[PDB]
Amino acid sequence: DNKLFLVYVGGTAPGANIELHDIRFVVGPSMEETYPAIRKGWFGTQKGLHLDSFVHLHHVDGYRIHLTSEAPEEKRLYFVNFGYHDFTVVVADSPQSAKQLARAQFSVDDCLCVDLVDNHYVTLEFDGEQQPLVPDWKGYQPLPE
Amino acid sequence: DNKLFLVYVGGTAPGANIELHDIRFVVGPSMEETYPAIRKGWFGTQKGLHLDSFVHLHHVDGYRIHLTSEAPEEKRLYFVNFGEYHDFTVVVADSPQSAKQLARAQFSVDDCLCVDLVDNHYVTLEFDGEQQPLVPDWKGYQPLPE
Repeated sequence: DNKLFLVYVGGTAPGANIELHDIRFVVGPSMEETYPAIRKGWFGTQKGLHLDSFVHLHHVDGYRIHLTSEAPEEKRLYFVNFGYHDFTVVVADSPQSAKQLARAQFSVDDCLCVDLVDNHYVTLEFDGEQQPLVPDWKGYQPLPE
Repeated sequence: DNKLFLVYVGGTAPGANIELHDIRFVVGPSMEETYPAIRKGWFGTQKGLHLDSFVHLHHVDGYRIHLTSEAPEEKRLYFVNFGEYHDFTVVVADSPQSAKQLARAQFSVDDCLCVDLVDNHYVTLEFDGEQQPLVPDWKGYQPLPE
C-alpha cells in the first residue's frame, strides 16, 4: 500500500551561508522507501541532508487521497506556499480558486498542483474525514548514504 | 562611513518548491547601496528576490566593528549557524573551534563562518565594552529593484 508523504527537509546548498529547507511530496509504502525520491527532489548538496518533519497525507478538506499507477478529474490537490503555518494543502478546481481558499483559512502567492508524484496519480474521493495538517513526527533525521 | 549589515533575504531557486532564505553580510554607506552585493551574493534565482530583515552590526561581545580598505588580528568575527534571530548568532573568537563552543553556551554538529572580508572591506575588532542585541532594525517584505 503506497502512501503520500509531505516531507520537510533541510541541508546546505552551494553559495548559501545557512541551512535551507524545502517541502517535498513523495510516494512509497514507508518513509525509508521514499529516500531515493527525497534525495533527487532535493536541489542542494546531498551530504548532510536531513529530515526535519513529515506527515502521511490521507485526507484534505473532506477528500480521501487515492493513489494509482494509471488514471479526467474535476478537483485536484493544491499545495500553497505563503511568502506547519507558512503553507497549506487545499482541494480546488483551478489554481486561482486554490489561492483564494488558502487566503480564507487564516481567520501574491505561489501554488503547486499535486497530481503526479513518483509515477503515481492523485485522485480524490469525498468521504467527509478531516486530517489536521500537523507532523506525524518532528526532529532531526539524517538520510543514509 | 561604511556600515556592516547582516541581511535576511528570500526568494526562489530551481527545483525547490518553496521560498528559501539566506543570511548575507554586506558593506555600504546605506542599505540601498548594498543591493548589488545582495543580488550577487544570492545563491538562487534573481527574479522575485526580496529583503525580509536586516541589522546594522556595530558591536559584538564588547567589541566594536571597524571597516577598512587595507589590512595581524588575534580575534575575529564568527557567524554560527545552528542545525527575531534565534536560529543563529555572531560571536568573537580566536578559532572556529572556540567560536562554536561560545555559541553553544549562550542558549542556556554546527557550521560556522569567519566574517573578516566583506565586499572588499576588512573587518577589524576593538574592545570597548559596548553591547548590541542581535535583533532586526527592520522586518517586513521589500523587493529588490531590477
